[PDB]
Amino acid sequence: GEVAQAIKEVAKAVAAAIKEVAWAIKEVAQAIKG
Amino acid sequence: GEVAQAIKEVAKAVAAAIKEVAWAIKEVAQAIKG
Amino acid sequence: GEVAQAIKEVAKAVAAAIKEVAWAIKEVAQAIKG
Amino acid sequence: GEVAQAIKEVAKAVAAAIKEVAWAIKEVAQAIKG
Amino acid sequence: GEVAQAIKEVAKAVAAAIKEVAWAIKEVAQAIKG
Amino acid sequence: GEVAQAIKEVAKAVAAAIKEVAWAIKEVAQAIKG
Amino acid sequence: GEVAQAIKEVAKAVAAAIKEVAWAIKEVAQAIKG
Ligand code: NA
Ligand code: NA
Repeated sequence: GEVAQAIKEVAKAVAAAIKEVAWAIKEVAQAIKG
Repeated sequence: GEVAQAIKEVAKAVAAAIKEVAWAIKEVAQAIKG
Repeated sequence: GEVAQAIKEVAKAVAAAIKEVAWAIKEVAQAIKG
Repeated sequence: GEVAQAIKEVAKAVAAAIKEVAWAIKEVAQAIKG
Repeated sequence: GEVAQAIKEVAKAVAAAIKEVAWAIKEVAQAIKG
Repeated sequence: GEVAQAIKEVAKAVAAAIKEVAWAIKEVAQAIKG
Repeated sequence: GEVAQAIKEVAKAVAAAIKEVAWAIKEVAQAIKG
């Protein structure tokens, strides 16, 4: 159904974007270590 | 449907904004490295 | 409809607030760089 | 309606909290500048 | 209604947790200043 | 009801995860202080 | 039901992603400490 599919898109898109934030923060850690 | 379309808008808008956060954090990493 | 409109308000308000976070992080990068 | 009002409360409360995060990050930038 | 009440709980719990993030970031600002 | 229960699970899981972020940021503050 | 299951997926995916952010921030704390 369209509502369920839209909610699954929230899960997918928002989780993926938040994982991009996590990766950027790992890049901060790497810069500090360097 | 309007509810499904609104939920898709949450996915799109919130994910895009979170990506902006990731990019800004990458700028912090670059600032430290430099 | 009121439910769809409320969900659109979540998209708008939450995305805008997250963009403010991104901008503040840009300010951190600028501070580090001098 | 109660569901629409509850969703509006999500928009208001979560956006306001995220703005507090943005402001705290601005304070970090000003600390670094000092 | 149970759905409206659950949505209100999202607003309450998620906003409160995000405020804790803001407070922690203020601690980082204070640590830098010290 | 299953929808209300699922929404309550969003409140619980997401708030708890955000609290982990707050703690991690307190650890950054401690690292800077030390 | 499909809507309830989709909402549970939001809880799971978004919480997991936010935990990844917490772990990345811990890496920053460790980098500062080192
Ligand atoms: Na980068
Ligand atoms: Na990650």
